[PDB]
Amino acid sequence: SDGSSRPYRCKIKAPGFAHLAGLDKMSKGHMLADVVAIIGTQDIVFGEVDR
Amino acid sequence: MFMINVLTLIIPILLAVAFLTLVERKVLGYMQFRKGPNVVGPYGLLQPIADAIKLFIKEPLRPATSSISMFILAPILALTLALTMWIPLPMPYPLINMNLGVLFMLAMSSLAVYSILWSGWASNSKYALIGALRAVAQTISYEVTLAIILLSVLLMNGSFTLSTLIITQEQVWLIFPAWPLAMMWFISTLAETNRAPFDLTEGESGFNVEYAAGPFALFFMAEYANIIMMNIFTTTLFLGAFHNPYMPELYTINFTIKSLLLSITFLWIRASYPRFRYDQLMHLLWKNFLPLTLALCMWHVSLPILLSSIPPQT
Amino acid sequence: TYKYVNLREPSMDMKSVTDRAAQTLLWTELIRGLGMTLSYLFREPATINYPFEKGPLSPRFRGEHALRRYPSGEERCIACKLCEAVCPAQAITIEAEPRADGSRRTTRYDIDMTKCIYCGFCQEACPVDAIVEGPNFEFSTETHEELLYNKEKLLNNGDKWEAEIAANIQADYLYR
Amino acid sequence: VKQDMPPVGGYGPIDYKRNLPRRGLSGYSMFAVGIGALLFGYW
Amino acid sequence: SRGEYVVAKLDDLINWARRSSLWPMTFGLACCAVEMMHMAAPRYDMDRFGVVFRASPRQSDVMIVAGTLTNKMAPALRKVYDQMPEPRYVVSMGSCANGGGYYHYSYSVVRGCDRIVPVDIYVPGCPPTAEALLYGILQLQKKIKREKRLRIWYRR
Amino acid sequence: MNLMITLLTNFTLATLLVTIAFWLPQLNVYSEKTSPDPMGSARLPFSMKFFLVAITFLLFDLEIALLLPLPWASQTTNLNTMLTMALLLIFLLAVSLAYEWTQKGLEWTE
Ligand code: SF4
Ligand code: SF4
Ligand code: SF4
Repeated sequence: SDGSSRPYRCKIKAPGFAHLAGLDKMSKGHMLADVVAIIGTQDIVFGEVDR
Repeated sequence: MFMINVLTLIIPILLAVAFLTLVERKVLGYMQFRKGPNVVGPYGLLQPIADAIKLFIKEPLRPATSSISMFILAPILALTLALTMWIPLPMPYPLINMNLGVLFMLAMSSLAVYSILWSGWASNSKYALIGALRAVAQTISYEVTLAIILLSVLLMNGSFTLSTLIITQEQVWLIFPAWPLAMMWFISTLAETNRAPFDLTEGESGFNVEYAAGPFALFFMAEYANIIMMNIFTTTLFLGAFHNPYMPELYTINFTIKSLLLSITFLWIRASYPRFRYDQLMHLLWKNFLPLTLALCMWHVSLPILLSSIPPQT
Repeated sequence: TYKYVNLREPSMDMKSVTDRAAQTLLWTELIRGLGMTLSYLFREPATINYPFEKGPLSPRFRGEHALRRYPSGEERCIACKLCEAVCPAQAITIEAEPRADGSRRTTRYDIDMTKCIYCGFCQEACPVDAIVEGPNFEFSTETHEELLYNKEKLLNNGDKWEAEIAANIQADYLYR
Repeated sequence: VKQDMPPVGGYGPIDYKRNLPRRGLSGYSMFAVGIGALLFGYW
Repeated sequence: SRGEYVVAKLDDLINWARRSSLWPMTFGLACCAVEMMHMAAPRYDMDRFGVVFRASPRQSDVMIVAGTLTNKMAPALRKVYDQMPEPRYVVSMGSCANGGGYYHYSYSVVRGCDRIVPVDIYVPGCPPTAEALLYGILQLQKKIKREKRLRIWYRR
Repeated sequence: MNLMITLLTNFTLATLLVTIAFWLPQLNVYSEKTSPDPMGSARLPFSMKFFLVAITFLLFDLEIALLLPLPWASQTTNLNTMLTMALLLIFLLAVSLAYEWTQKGLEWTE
C-alpha cells in the first residue's frame, strides 16, 4: 500500500504455480499416459497458474 | 428369392447399429443419473435419423492424402468385413450354411485389422501411425487368445459347423462346464472391439484422426456391427436356447432376448471401469491370460478322451 | 489430530489371504461396483424440463440491468455518477445536463453488457435505487451491438420488469 | 430482532465417518460351487 | 409451384436434421467452461436436446468459446475453427468472449472473440447461468430452423 | 454362387455408401480449405518392441494353425498317439512362451 485508496503492488501466489514447476521431476521415468494422472493429482487450474 | 433374404439381413443390421448408438446414449445417460434424448420425438425415436442425415450432408476434413486409393478403400473394406460377416449365424437357420462357418468368421475377424492399418497409412501424421500400430498389435494379440479359446470351444463341440452347435447345447448350456473359458471369452469380447476399460483409441489420439466424417461414421457403424456380431456369437455359442424344428420363432425370440441383455451388459461394463494402459493390458494377456488359456486348452483336449465323451464329427 | 490414511496393515492369515484371492479372481469389488451402478440406474433422474420447468433461484438474483422509476412517473436517477465511479469494469458511461425544468437528470446512461461482470456494485452504490440488477437472464442476442445498452433500452427494461423488480426489492430491502 | 439462527435445541447429529457395507461368500465355498457346476456340466 | 414447395419441404427436413443433432466443441479456457460442465449436469442435461458432450473438434458442428481469449491463444483458436467442417457455428459464453469483460483494457487480452472468428450467438453473463446457455442453444436451434439454403439455391 | 452374390451385393452397398459420403456433399459450395500433430520434423522412431511382439504373434498364429485340426482328428482310431501329440504341442507352446518370458521379451511392453 502506498497510502492512497489503491494498491501499489498485489502479487497473487498460486498453489498450482509451484506444483506445476515440479512436473519435470514428477514424471521422470513414467509412461506418456501417466501425465494425464500426474496433472490430475495436483489441483491445477489454469486461471491462477497464468494469472 | 435369395436377394430378398440378403436385403432383409443387411438393412436391419444398419438399423440395429443406429439403435445401438441411440440405446447406448440413453443407457449411459440413465446409468449416470441424467436423461437421454427425448426432445426430437416420442422417447427419442427419431434421433438416429437426425444423426444419419446430419452425418450425410457435412463437409469433409480435407486431409493431405498420401494415397487416395487406399483412403477410399479402407472404409469400404471395413464396412464389407462388418456387414458380410453376419451370414453363417444359425437363427435358427443361417443365410449361407458352411461346414466351417466359425473358421470363416475367425479368419475375417483376424484380417479385419487391415482397415486400421490402411487408416493409419492414409494419414500423413506419424502419431496417428503410432496409434494405429499400437491398436493393430493389441488386436492381433487378442485375436491369438480368441483363436485359442474358440479352438477349445469347438473341440468341445467336435464339429466346425455352427448349426450343429445348437444341437450340442440342448440338455445344458456350454457355460456350465466351460465357465472359466466363459470368463476369458467375456473379457475377450469386452476387449477385442476396442472398448473401455481398454479403449486406447481415444486416450493419449484415434487411428482415423484425419479421416472425414463420412468415413468416420462408416468406421463407427462397422465397429458397432462387429460388436453386435460377437455379442450374438457369444449368445449363440455359450447360451444356446431351445430350438423346436417345427416352432422356430421361440428360439428366435429367446436368443434375441439373450443378445439384448448381453448388449445391455456391454453398456453396463463400459460405464463402470476406468481406462487401462497399453502395457497394462499387454501384461494382462502376455503374462496372465495366455498360460491359463493354454492350461484350459490342455484340460479340455484331455477331458473327452478320459470321459468317453468324444463328440461326433457328424 | 492427524489420521494415517492408507496405513492399514493387511492380515496375513489364511482367511484374509484366501478372501483377497477370491476378490482378485472373482472380481468381487467389481461386482460391488456393478451393483452400485444397477442401484443408481433405477433412481428418478433430476432432469428438469427446460424451458417448461425452471431452476430454483433467489430474490437476490443478479441479471439484466434496468432503470427504475418513482411511483409518480418520474425517473429515479439523478445523474450522481456513483455507479460509473464504483463500476470495476467501467461499463457505465454517464453524461448529464440540467434539463428544461431544472431537474438534475441524465442525458446518456450507457451500460456495456459485454464489459459488465454482473457484480452488483451499481445496485448497492445507488442512493435512490435507480439502477437495479434485475431478474432477467434470457436476453442472449444474435448481434454484438444489441448488447450495448443506451438509456432508452434500460428504461424500457425497467418499465417491462418493474412489476417484479418492485416485489423483489420489497422482499429483499430489509437485508440491506 | 430477527435473523437466521439455529433452533434453540440445535440441529441433529450429522454423520461424517466412512461407512462401507462389506459383503462376501467364502473363496472355498465359491470354488466348491464352481467344481460342482463343472462336474454337473461334464456329466 | 411444385419446385418451391418441394425445396421448402427438403429445406425444413435437412434443417430439422441439422438442428436436432448439434455436436459441440467445448473450449475449456476459464470459469465459463466450468459453468458449461455444470450445464452438462443431470439437472440441466444438454444430452436430451441431441447435443452430445465433449465431441472431437474434427466432427463438431458448433463451437462455444467459454473463457478469456488471450493473444497467445488466438492463432490456436483460429486454427481449430478453420479445421472444423462446414457448416460451423460459434456461440460466445461470458463477457470475456463477448467483449473482454473485466479484462477489456488488459494488454494481452483480445477484446472479444468476434475479432478472430465470426460469432452467431452472444450469451451474456459472468458466468451466464446454465439455463441461460441452454436458452442460447435453443435460440441457435431456432436460428438454424429459419435457414433458407435450398430456396435461395433454387431462386438463384 | 449365392455366396458370391451376397459378397457382390454387400461390396456394392459399401461402394454406394462411400460414394454418398464422398461425392454427394460436393454439390455444396461451402469453402476451399487452404489450411497452412506433435511430430515437428523428426523421423519416425523404430520402437523395436512392436516389431518383436508382431513377429511373436506371427509365430504363435502359425503354430495355432498347426494346433487347429483337433476337432476333426478326435474321431481317429489311434487316440493315444493323438493325445501325446496334442499334449506335447501345447507343451511346446508353453515352452516357447516361457522362453519369450525369460529373455527380456515381456519387459517395457509387458
Ligand atoms: S454489476 Fe458491477 S460490473 Fe456490472 S455495471 Fe454494475 S458495477 Fe459495473
Ligand atoms: S448511482 Fe444511481 S442516481 Fe447515481 S448516477 Fe448511477 S443510477 Fe443515477
Ligand atoms: S466471463 Fe466471467 S465467469 Fe466467464 S470466463 Fe470471463 S471472468 Fe470467468
